[PDB]
Amino acid sequence: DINFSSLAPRHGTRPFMGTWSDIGTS
Amino acid sequence: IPANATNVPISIPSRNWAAFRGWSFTRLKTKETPSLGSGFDPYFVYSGSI
Amino acid sequence: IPANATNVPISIPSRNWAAFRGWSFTRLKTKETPSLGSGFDPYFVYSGSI
Amino acid sequence: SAVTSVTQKKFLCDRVMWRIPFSSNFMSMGALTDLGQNMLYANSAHALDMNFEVDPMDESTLLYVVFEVFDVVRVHQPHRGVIEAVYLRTPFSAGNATT
Amino acid sequence: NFEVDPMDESTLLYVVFEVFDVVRVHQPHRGVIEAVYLRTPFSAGNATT
Amino acid sequence: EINLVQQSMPNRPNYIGFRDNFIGLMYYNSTGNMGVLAGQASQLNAVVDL
Amino acid sequence: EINLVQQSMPNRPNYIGFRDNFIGLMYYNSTGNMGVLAGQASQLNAVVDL
Repeated sequence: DINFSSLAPRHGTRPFMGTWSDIGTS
Repeated sequence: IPANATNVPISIPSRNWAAFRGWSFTRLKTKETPSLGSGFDPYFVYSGSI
Repeated sequence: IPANATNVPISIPSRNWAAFRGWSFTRLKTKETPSLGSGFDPYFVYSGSI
Repeated sequence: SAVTSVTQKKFLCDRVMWRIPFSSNFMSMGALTDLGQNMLYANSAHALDMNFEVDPMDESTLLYVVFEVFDVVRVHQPHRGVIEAVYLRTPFSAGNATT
Repeated sequence: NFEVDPMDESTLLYVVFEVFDVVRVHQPHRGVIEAVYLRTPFSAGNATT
Repeated sequence: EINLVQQSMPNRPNYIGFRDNFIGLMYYNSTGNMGVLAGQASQLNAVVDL
Repeated sequence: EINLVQQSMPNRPNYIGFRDNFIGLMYYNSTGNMGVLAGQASQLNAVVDL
């Protein structure tokens, strides 16, 4: 906005069966 | 800004102003501002907070 | 070329060499050549022919 | 035995730079303002100026004006041990690199 | 690889790789000028600052 | 006998030490003192400071 | 009496003039100092210096 900071192509995700981080790309 | 000046002249050429955002401004002191035009200034005699 | 070096290897990564023409080469002196790409070279203390 | 007296009143700001947006509403609605997109539409090249009134200083002083632009590097490596970066700044340039 | 005489002074090797530096300059309309620039085997743009 | 009467007061405090985040300990924005990040064997500079 | 036998010899010639064809009087091939030839309404250079 007033000073730049717009970035990020990210959301984050954790597959089910617990929270199990990394899906390793789909 | 000369010492005791109450007006500052600004000159900007004819330019396209596409994707221009605001303006920001502040006032400094000459002795507290080093010149970065060269890598050594023999006239920078200030070691305080710049 | 370091002082008194007898060989200087050149490496270049893979490149498409479409529309290339001959190499040309010559030897200069470090003190007699100013740095290019940067305005003002402070270490250039020579004024003879460049 | 209080004497007759008049108010003096003032403010301070420290660590602040004044901000005048370039918006019709004077407020952000995105980093690329709506008046940066109306000079895309048409431009004849306009020339800017300002005046400023600054209080007297016995000391020599400077004015520092920042003109808020976009400075964006796009940077890419196409092959091993190769880096290439294009540098694009928008309304100002002043002999901007790699244009 | 190159081989040269020793010299007490530090020296540089200046190699001109010959290419095509070629520009095409168009004016479509009044007060409009633009160009597309191409360098062939060495990179055509972005490149060195 | 009159140098019995003297006075002494402290010297002014002066704290010296490095800048806010090591401000101006690397040349930034100074031409002829520019940084370089380039391929080793491709030598395409990719730092430009204005 | 022994400064009667001082001897002198000319200072070396040293011709200073401007460069060969005004070499290095303008910035060429230097980013951050490069020229502009651009329509005054679009700000797109037709100058690319590397």
